[PDB]
Amino acid sequence: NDVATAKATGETSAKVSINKVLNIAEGITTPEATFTFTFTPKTGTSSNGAPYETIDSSNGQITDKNVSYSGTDVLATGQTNIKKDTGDIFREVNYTHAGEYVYTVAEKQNVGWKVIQKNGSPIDFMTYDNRNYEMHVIVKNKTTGGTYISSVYFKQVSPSVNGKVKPSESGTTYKYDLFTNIYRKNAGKITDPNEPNPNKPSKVDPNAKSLVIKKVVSGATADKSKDFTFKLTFTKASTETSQSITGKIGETSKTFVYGQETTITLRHDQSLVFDTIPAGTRYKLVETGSQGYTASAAYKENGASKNQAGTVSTNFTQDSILIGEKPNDNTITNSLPDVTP
Repeated sequence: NDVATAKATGETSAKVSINKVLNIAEGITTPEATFTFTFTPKTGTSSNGAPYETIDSSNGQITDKNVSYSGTDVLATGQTNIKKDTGDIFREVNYTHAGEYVYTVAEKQNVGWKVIQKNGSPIDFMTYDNRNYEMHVIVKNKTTGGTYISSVYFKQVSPSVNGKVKPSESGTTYKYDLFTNIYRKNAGKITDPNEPNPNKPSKVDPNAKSLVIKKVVSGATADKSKDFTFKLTFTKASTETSQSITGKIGETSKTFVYGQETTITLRHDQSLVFDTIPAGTRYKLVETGSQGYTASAAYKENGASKNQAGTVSTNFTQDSILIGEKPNDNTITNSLPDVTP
């Protein structure tokens, strides 16, 4: 009932569900896409010498099964894995003669919504799983009656794994986390702050900057030409292969390629923009607090504009704010009190 994983049942049909794992970053709202799984029969020989008795002639035809995702789904402070399973794939299917029935389970590509685009220029990037699997169904006869699904196990044929595929949840419905997909979205301000998530509109600009950081100086008796020092530590995301956000760009005059640890300098009305950068990227801002200057900030973690302030002549640490799928900005204002008359 757990011999090298596999499925289990007593004189009853086994129930099996394919689980689709979808990888996603923090800021991003779940897209509206569907994934499709093909059950194509395969021939060969079994343990007994049965010719993989396979019929698709009305009998033993496993039709394709679907898992859909919508905006209504949420990785509620979970993993980078919003998982959704099929039903029993063996509902509505009937067997006729018994023996070993073998199928080649795969997933089609281009079946979903990487089509969150403007003028053909995309914002996102749906990455599919084009693995090939092999599913063995072992149908035996009931002592009085007809057929019952005794056992089912899987194997991978693409990456040559000489091992049974392990389950997710053993029990009533055996669940199997077969296909794992990744939804990358270079967001930032690319999505506008008008909740146009389910409804694509077109409130989107593909060439909008991701993050914009201004240094503002406040006060009459304040230096507009002082170069204030910022220590920025931008983190990567789940669905980001860019090595420590290799291409963190962020150009004032030079590239300033970032990645996990950096330091920059700004004057009044001077800004450093990162164009078209992935979502789910968190960042730590630390300004070296100058003598007599009080530092404050008015940012946009997702499309929600927030503010934080510090103290006079004190280093200003922001504890991991997030660049997400809706607008992302920050205006760091440095104020100095004007000398009393």
